[PDB]
Amino acid sequence: SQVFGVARIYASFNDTFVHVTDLSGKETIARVTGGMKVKADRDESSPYAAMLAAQDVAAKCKEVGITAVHVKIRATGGTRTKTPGPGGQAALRALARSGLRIGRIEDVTPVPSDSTRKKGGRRGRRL
Amino acid sequence: KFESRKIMVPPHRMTPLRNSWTKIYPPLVEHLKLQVRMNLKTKSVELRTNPKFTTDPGALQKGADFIKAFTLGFDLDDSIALLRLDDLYIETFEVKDVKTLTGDHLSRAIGRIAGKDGKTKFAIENATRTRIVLADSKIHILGGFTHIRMARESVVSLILGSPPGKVYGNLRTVASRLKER
Amino acid sequence: VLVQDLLHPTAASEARKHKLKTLVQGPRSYFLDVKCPGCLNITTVFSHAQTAVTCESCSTILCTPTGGKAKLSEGTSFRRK
Amino acid sequence: PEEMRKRTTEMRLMRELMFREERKARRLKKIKSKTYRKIKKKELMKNRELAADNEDHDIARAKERMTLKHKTNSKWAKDMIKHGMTNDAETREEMEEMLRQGERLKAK
Amino acid sequence: VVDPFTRKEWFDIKAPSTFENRNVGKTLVNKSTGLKSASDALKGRVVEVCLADLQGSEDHSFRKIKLRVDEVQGKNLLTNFHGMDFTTDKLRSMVRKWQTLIEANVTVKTSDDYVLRIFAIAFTRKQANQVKRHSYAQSSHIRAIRKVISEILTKEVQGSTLAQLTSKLIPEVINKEIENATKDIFPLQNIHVRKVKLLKQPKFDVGALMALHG
RNA sequence: GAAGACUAACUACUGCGAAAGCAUUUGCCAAGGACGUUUUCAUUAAUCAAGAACGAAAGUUAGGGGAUCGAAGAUGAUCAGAUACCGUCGUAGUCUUAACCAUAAACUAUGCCGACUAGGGAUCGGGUGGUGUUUUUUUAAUGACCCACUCGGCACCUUACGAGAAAU
RNA sequence: GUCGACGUACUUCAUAGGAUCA
Ligand SMILES: [Mg+2]
Ligand SMILES: [Mg+2]
Ligand SMILES: [Mg+2]
Ligand SMILES: [Mg+2]
Ligand SMILES: [Mg+2]
Ligand SMILES: [Mg+2]
Ligand SMILES: [Mg+2]
Ligand SMILES: [Mg+2]
Repeated sequence: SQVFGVARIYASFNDTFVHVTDLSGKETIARVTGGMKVKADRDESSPYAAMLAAQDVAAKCKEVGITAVHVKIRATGGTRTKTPGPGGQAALRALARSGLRIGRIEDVTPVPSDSTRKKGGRRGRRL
Repeated sequence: KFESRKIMVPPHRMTPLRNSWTKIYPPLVEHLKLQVRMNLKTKSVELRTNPKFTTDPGALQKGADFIKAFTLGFDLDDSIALLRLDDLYIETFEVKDVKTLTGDHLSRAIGRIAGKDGKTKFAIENATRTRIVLADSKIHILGGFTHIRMARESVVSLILGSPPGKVYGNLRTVASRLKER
Repeated sequence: VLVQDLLHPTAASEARKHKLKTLVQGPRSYFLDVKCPGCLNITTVFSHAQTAVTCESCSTILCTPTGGKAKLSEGTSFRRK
Repeated sequence: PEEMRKRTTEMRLMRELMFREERKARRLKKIKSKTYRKIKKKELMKNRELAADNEDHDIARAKERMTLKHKTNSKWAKDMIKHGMTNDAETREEMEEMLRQGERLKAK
Repeated sequence: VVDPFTRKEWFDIKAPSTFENRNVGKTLVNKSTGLKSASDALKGRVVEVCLADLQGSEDHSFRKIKLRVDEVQGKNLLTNFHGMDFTTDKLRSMVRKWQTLIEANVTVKTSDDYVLRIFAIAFTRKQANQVKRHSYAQSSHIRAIRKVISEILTKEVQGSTLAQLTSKLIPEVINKEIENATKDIFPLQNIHVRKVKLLKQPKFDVGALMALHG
């Protein structure tokens, strides 16, 4: 009946990658970033850029055979933030509003059983 | 086109869910054409779009965003604002994700973010048109993308050490250059 | 009641205080007398034992040590001395 | 019965009320920082006055004249004055506060 | 200059015997050229299926399964069992304040000699007239529970091959055995096994694999 | 797959240690406080110039290791404002064995031992009591809770009869 | 050498508070 693929949404400060692969993970069918869809560098990570990214991927994969996706959304993780920002959820919203069928949303950020140092020093990084 | 979500409920927000349920299932059912069901035998809300009634494909994720924003700690009306508009996102971060603090230092950091009688928190919300809930250490911000980057930059300038008077002053400057645009 | 006699405290009061803090201090254990079923003869056993007291003739066990009062083995009869 | 389960949920909610209040009071007990305690005392005296007989005043004046406790022959004040330490205006704030409190008592 | 989805050919992943919905889904390879035949490019993939979508259930909405492709025949490719896991959101929602967390693992070799390492989690609970609010254990209980859990996992793995262990993991029998054998020590809600992962697959033995989908 | 650090959530400034400090499992080694005691010795004690053991982080000597972060250094930008003064590579270090060094807001800005002085609710450890609840084996018995008590800890509330100029 | 670290000697900066009246 249906054909399923996975949509991996990396949602960093400074981009959002919408990847769509198979179940297996290896073969990829559609990568777009957010950076391909706005040529201003202000706002590679802006929600609007993410929306355009996701619409392009949904179109391209609908032109293959693939009608439903499970989504795996992740922030940077590691020793940085661990929760998807706005770029990932804008991509998710604009992916559900696309005629794809979505099942089984989850969230796989890498989370350490405590790990190495964090960039920045004794006084914290960003302000 | 029959489709679902299911989102879990942590226990400190399970009393206010079964305490404000009466205002939640209506603007999920008629206005959205969406079929709620709350499981208790796994403590979780479940939603399903039924193929007959529904029109907007974004209804299912609209409702899931609404309930989840109620889950993270935001009051009912604010989550309703997440249900209505199309420009509302949440950004969550920590206190150990800016500067590694622990011991008493961390409880004093939350004291500077929250201010006495909530004042400092409210100032950041009122001059940025966002809504902040400040959990154990994790801090959650609701608004539109540019506004939450303004409020994130003030909160992070408060974690790292800057006093609160400086952030009122810089906040009202931000309010000036926000309200004109 | 700020005159209840320190020289005559009611036995409930002296019964709940620590053993070193009653008016004239004294022990709170007792010696209890024990018969194992198999023999007839009896032996005296401290209530708070620290040695597993083998019966004398039918030499098995009568009590096991605990952190406090001894745990009497269930196949036993006893009478407080 | 089942009314026991009602009793247990009542004692549960009392215990967690007790624990939240005790956690708050611990964290506040550690903050000694004389501006923070000074602010809390100021707005307390304001709320005390808003929200919430001569004989008590005459006993208080009598004890104050018997004792003369609020003049600069006291150990703290004579220490501060005699070692030029009250020219800094904060400890002069404190010393004047002592003196006016004593002057409130001696008024008739 | 390519448009790569002109040449890739779909295949379909079939679950093993010990599951209800044996069909799983499709996957892409490349066309089977001479000089890089396709079949030698399928034979190591692992696939993640959430076993609700593999057993029709819905209280199995956590517990992803990893299935590994090992054989291929005529646009069917037959799989195996690679490991099992929880979804990270259930696991984040069990772990709460004012209670203690007991965890245990073990390394164990099965009947068919698959060496595998298997995890286990458990949490204490407030017995239903407890008033005091936390109920931690006393850490000389926790070593008793850890030893009990480890003895039961060791015993109950290696009296089974792999298929039997798999179908002792689906109806969650190990949970009930842990629960019964560990309630004179301490109350202990929420027992699970939360992970199992292979470390040494022995040697191929086509007979077992084609005995599953036989 | 390799490597070297680190032990998140649970996690409570509650627990332990003379302090510095200590958070994955399992075993081995030796040690420790409190409790219980109708055991034992019988003043063996308290505080201590000299003298001695230990003493975070940084730092030196000689080997090992060198993943991450990174004093110095080198470079990119120096775009009104920097409000939003940083990017990139990184030697020493960070880790460890054997010797050095002997300092911290080493904090309770508070010497140690002994006595007395008030009311309460909680929590950690030990003990005593209970025809209380569950864990039933089939009724026990432990274990887990509940209630009362008691010794010994870390803290909290309310009042002083008291103390202070006041915070307390 | 209008040199540094000390050791002596000295100088200087921080004083008004309440009440009534205008
Ligand atoms: Mg000396
Ligand atoms: Mg050192
Ligand atoms: Mg070093
Ligand atoms: Mg070296
Ligand atoms: Mg670097
Ligand atoms: Mg030394
Ligand atoms: Mg310290
Ligand atoms: Mg010193």
